[PDB]
Amino acid sequence: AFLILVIGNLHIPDRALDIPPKFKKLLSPGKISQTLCLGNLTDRATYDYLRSISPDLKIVRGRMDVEATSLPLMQVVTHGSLRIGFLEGFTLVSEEPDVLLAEANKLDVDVLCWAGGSHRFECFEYMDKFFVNPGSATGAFTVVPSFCLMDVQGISLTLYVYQLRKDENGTENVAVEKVTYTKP
Amino acid sequence: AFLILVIGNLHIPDRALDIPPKFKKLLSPGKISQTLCLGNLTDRATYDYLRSISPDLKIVRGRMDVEATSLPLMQVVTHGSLRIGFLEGFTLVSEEPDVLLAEANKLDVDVLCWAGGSHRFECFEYMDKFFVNPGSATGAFTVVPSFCLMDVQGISLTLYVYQLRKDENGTENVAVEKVTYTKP
Amino acid sequence: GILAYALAKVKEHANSADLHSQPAQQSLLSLLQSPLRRYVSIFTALSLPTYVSLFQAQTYPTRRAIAGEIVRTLLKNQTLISTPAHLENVLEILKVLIKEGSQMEEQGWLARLVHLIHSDDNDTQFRLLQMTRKAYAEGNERIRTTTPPLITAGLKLARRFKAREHYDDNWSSQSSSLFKFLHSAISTLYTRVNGPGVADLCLRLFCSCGQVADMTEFEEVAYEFFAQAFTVYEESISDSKAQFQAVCVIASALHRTRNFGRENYDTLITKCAQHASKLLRKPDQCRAVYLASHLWWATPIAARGETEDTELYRDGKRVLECLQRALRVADSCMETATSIELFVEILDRYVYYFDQRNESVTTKYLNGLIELIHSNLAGNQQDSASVEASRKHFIQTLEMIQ
Amino acid sequence: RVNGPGVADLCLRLFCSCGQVADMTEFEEVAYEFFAQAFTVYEESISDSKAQFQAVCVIASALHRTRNFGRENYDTLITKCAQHASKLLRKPDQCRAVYLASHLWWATPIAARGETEDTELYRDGKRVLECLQRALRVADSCMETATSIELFVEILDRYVYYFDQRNESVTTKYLNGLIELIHSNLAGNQQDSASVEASRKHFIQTLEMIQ
Repeated sequence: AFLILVIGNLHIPDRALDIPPKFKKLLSPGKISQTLCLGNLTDRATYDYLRSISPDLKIVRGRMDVEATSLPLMQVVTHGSLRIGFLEGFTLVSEEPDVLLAEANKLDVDVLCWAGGSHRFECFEYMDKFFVNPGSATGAFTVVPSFCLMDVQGISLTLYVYQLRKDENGTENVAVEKVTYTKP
Repeated sequence: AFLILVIGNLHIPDRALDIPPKFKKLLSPGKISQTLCLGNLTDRATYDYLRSISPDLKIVRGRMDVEATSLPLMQVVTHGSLRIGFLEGFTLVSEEPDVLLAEANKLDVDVLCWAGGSHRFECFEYMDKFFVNPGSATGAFTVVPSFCLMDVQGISLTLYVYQLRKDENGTENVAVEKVTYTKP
Repeated sequence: GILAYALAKVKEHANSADLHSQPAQQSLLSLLQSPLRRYVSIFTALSLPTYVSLFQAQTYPTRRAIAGEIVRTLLKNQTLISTPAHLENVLEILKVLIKEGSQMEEQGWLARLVHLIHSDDNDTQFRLLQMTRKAYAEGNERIRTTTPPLITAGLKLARRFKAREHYDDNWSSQSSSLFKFLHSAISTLYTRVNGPGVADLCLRLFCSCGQVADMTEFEEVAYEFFAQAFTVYEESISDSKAQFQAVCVIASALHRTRNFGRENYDTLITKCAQHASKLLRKPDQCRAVYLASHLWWATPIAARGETEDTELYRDGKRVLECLQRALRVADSCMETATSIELFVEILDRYVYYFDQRNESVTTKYLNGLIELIHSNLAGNQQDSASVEASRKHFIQTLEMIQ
Repeated sequence: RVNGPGVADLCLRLFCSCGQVADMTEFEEVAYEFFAQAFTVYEESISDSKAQFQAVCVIASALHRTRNFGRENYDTLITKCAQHASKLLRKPDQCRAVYLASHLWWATPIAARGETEDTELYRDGKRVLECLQRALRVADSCMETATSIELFVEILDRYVYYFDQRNESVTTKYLNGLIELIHSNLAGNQQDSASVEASRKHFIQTLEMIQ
């Protein structure tokens, strides 16, 4: 149903270069419902493109994203009544677990997507929460670009994380793992 | 002959308030030849007035003078071939003798008028040079306002320092002392 | 044989039907396309250079349109691969590029190049690198975005490079030069007074490189640069948001860097914090101030100095003082609501230090805080969504904190 | 009251007046914040070379009859003023000051003290020399010579000050290196200049002057 794309690490056409062809294939307009974007675009053309994906670019700047095309720093979104959070992660100064958990409260958010400094692309449940770097998602870096199509059901999110692995499959290889989530 | 007014400490109508009536009497236009001004005016009206004194406001800003009406920081003037220097003194960070002497060289100046921090109004010959705070000269402060009418003869200056002392003479009391000067 | 041999001949003869886009041009173009279109091996054609010289007599609009087209196609995917020559070619063309009408996918161009690079020697790049920087002198107007892919290209290479040295050990040289090169270029750049966002960008570049300098060794050169980086933070950043992002980088950038000691630091720390304490944006400000605790912190690697030479930033005093100052932000609140959300937050933080073996730290304040949150939380109330929320938060927390 | 050009300058001078008055009068407690604020003004919101020129002379100076903070406040602050100073980009002014920053620790005088500590001069060489070395770095990064020498001389004049200041730590080897260096450039290279005449007058003055 809901096709909420969750995506990390980019900097186009910078850390993430092209749009991987499968991404190029994948991402046609309006179709995707919501883009939850974890900043550092860097580019505007690409910004126009984020728009071009879906009917929503849901936006929150990064610390390797300057100025603002019009960027709104943090934004909380509700689907169901999961407050599904994103920021590029900038607000941090400490990647430590309790911090992640805390952070979720400060913003009134309960699922956290962030981008790391060694440009993390790692998510794990720790304290019932997922602290999520969907990180690399387009070819960015500190190889698995990943982003998720998500179906958020209430406070709970079920994520099928689609992972793109360069492999001797001679393709951008999609491996999907589903992880299911409940917000407290 | 030359009526070069040398004047220190002001800030009008600030530290120095009014123009002392004798100053008011004293200073009519064009008549005075050159004004060597040691900054912190503060005022422009008064700037127009400095102009109004003589045919020359010879100007060099102070550190209790902001922006610039048009102010030229330091200026060296020659009369005879005394390079007669003034600045408000701002360039300093150390009132120490050898510093004064040095300073004279750096700017290519050989007579130094400056304004102090405890708003000095003191001049003495030390190392053949006069390091000069004609300081208070209009009612300013850290009571003797003083300024000089000077006749510069070459490298040498003879100063008749006119000193204004409030006294039970019931006047702004003029005491003149002449000090004679040679630049090396 | 056409190209010079009719066509150049012609071209000197006729500047008498002449170009920009007229049908002669068109023809010239089409013709020009003709290889290309047929091609799979356009390269000998750039050795045809009647052609080349002939680019001059094209308009810039058309130079891009074909040449660009070529780039673009080659960007759709490149045909054939390298030799030295092609670097040249690249350049000939680059010369068409940097100027050749004016100071538009030059990004996309940037990208190919940026790609194309990794397989060969130090030098190629260098030649190029060099050329290109010089080539960057031609702008003043699209640029902000345009220098960085190169920055990255080098950076990546630079790590890839860091990832190879035992024959090269002249990384130092390369670097040195390069950083210098870069630096020099960089100093150039800011100074190319030109831009909004300059500060932000430059900085991010400082960061990238600077940090790279952290991981790679060369700290020597760092403080000046860094001192400069901060300056940018002070002068020439100017928006709350811009700042918001940027200081997160300063802090963070500092956070995976660790080079300076304490020495550099006492001066610097007091200052960042001061700037921080000279920011005037409250939500953000307290959270950070208490977060400044983490600067000395055992967690982690950031909390160290190699001027000293290795390990955590042991000792309580500043850490608490930071919390006390964060608390001062709290103190100077007056507006309560946010104060509590924060207090709680601080409390969450308190739980962190409970977990951090914050030894020096004594319960009396923790007690004073839990009590204080409660006192406000309960002790006063009015119409708010927030009152509902506060309970949800309270609930969450209590389960969470153990 | 966002309003104004000159705001920074003025406010500052007011900070100074009052702040200093606060120095002479006792109440230092409240000072650093204010001062920290004062500096901010110096960093953001001043913006002209001249404006700055006057203003930092005040910062330095204002600091110079104030003395309240210690070293504590200072290490952070000193590195910074100097840094701003080192982040100014106006050369004549910049070196002279940098070597002048020596006076911050200096036995001359009252300014060179801290009451966070509670009384007397800012004893110890290291920074003082480093300042001269950095001033020297400005010299180093000169490349444009002429002004470099006028300055070198000037530094030399300064050297004479420290000769007089019992700059104990300081050892002749640099003084020697400087007098020699001034001479080397002074003599060793020449071209059409008024300045070449002047340099002699200066040289003359100096030699008599220095004893």
